[PDB]
Amino acid sequence: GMKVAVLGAAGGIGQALALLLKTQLPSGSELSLYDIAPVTPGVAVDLSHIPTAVKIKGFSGEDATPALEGADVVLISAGVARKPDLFNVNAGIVKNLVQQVAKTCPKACIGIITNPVNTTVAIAAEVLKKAGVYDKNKLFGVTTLDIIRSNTFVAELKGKQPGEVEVPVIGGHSGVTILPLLSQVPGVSFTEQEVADLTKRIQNAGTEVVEAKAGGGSATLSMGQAAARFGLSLVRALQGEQGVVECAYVEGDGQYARFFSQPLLLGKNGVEERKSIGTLSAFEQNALEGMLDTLKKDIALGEEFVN
Amino acid sequence: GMKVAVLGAAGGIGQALALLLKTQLPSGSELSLYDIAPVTPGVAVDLSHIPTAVKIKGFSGEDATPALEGADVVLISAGVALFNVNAGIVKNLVQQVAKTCPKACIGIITNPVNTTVAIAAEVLKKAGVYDKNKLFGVTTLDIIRSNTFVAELKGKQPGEVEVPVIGGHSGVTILPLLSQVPGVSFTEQEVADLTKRIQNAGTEVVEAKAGGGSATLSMGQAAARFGLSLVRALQGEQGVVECAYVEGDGQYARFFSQPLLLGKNGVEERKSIGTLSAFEQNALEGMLDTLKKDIALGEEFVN
Repeated sequence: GMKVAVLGAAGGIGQALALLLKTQLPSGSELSLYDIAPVTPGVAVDLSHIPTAVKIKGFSGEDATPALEGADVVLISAGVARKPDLFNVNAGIVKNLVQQVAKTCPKACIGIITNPVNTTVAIAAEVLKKAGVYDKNKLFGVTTLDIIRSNTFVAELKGKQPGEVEVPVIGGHSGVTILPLLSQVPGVSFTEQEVADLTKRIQNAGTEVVEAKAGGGSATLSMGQAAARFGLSLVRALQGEQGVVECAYVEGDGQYARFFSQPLLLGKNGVEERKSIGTLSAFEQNALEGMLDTLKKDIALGEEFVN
Repeated sequence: GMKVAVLGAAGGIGQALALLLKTQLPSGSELSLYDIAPVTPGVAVDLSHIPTAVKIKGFSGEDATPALEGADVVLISAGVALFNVNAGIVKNLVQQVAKTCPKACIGIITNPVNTTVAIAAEVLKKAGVYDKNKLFGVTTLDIIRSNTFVAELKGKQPGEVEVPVIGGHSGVTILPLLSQVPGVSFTEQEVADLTKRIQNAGTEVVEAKAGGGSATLSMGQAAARFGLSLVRALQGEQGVVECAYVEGDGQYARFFSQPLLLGKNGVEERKSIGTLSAFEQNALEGMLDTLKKDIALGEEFVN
């Protein structure tokens, strides 16, 4: 059966992700949880009492190898969560875990959730290259939280059903690199003021969470849901479902930057097709040009950490 | 347009329950979160970014009223996941239910359920609003554990196994009716071993967590299953059956968990526990005194 490993499973994001995967992965799947914290085997035992046909086991300590054996998908959510310096703490965590993936399940698809995604995916790529196992079609920066936020905010503004709205989001995963393509939402039109306001809201949405928590936490549950949506889409594609499309941050043709988020057709090899970003409005063209320097610097930060 | 209030929403159980309800309640539902923890408004904002047609708002401070206004279902998962701590919390919150949404269905998740449901009933009776068809001790975790363990032992698909569980929610008061699992027979030894495992399954989790926590995610899932079943029945679905701990006819104890047909006013019919095996009959007789003491503890706390 299809095996998914979650590295970082003891944190708030990882536990939410693990709950959603235990309850939504296809029958016959396997789920392995890993984190440093010794609670992790018991997080898995907790989830193992839920009557779905998903086998689940958990592991703790310094070695992620037993969770990674036979993994088809590896989701990495370890490290410090973003609360809108992060590179300073998470860079080594990502490098250590991707080194273990490269040794144990180098053919797995790898979803990097750990932030800053724009940089940590570049770290992962250079680690995999140094190990001689890098497959650009199998390494993803998980940007899905930007998409599900965009869907929610567009649906609310325009009175649509939220589950029926799908906004393409391109670029990167932080600040001005997040570009929602509002001009492409079918059946919906936006004034230029609505576009500027919605784009700013999407680019700063995590601050709504932090402020409403009075500084006491981050957006853990919606990040778990976004990561679960991405992981479940990847599993559906790896099992042969057709037409599975997700935006994610991947190494592409390099037209805008070495790594860039765009709509992807997924398949049994990971990325099946990098789809065109399409026709952009004047606002979107300016936003795209405006964040290229930032995105390239984010990428170089990760490349230079390894090399 | 059903509205569900979760009291205790900032804890581990509450956040898992809230995530599952935000993603699974019918389109057009409303979800309110309340917890004295100051993070709670932001737990709701976090969940509000998920694109489902479920309006969600969170509330803190001492006043649960804004979360309870218009609520059709109130799930209480507040407190420590001990008795004197949780007893006062349940009394406080059920008082607020009594004053704000006295016709809501109330699901008590806060443990010890055998006792905290009795506290809730006595609070509601004092306020003059009690409806024994609308107060439930949520025992669903015992059922989904039983389903998991039976399916593994017998090589069944876990989602196709449903085990009735009767009695109470702790220790020897948990009685899984393995004799009633359709298409499956168990040896005497299998019954003994499965019953012991089900009665002590929480300790499995505590020990595997190296003493660093309790069952939170499976309790969230069990509470979500119960809450979603209740919402379905309140919206007119026929044939929705769940085991839960309720004030019934008193044949065995004042409060007792048995299969319930749910409906538009909460309990529609308290179903018979059926025919019991010799093992099940002895287990039922053996825990009645414990269950009655659990109930009296809750009654005395209020009275």
